Amino acid sequence: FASVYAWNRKRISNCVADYSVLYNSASFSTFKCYGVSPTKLNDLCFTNV
Amino acid sequence: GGNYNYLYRLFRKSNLKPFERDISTEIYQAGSTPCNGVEGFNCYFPLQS
Repeated sequence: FASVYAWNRKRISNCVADYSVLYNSASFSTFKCYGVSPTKLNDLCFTNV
Repeated sequence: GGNYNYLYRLFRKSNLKPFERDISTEIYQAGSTPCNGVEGFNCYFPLQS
C-alpha cells in the first residue's frame, strides 16, 4: 500500500463498475457510504471515480 | 450531555403512504443475506437518535 502522509490517487475512468462485489464481500471491516447509500451504486452513473 | 430520547427511523423497505404510520422495530436487512434477528453487516437496527 501507500503511506498515510503521501496517499495514492488512482483515477478510475470509463468502464463497468460493480460495487456489489465490493459491498457483499464481507471481508471489509468498515464500509460507510455518505453521499449515497451502498445498494444504489450499481444503478447510477458519474463522470469520474 | 445529549438528549437521546428523540429517535427517528432511517431504514425502511418502501416509502410511506400519506398519513401512514410504522412503529415496528424489526432488524433491517440491506444485503441479500438473511438477518435472523441479530445485528451485523447489512443487518442494521432501524432507529437512530
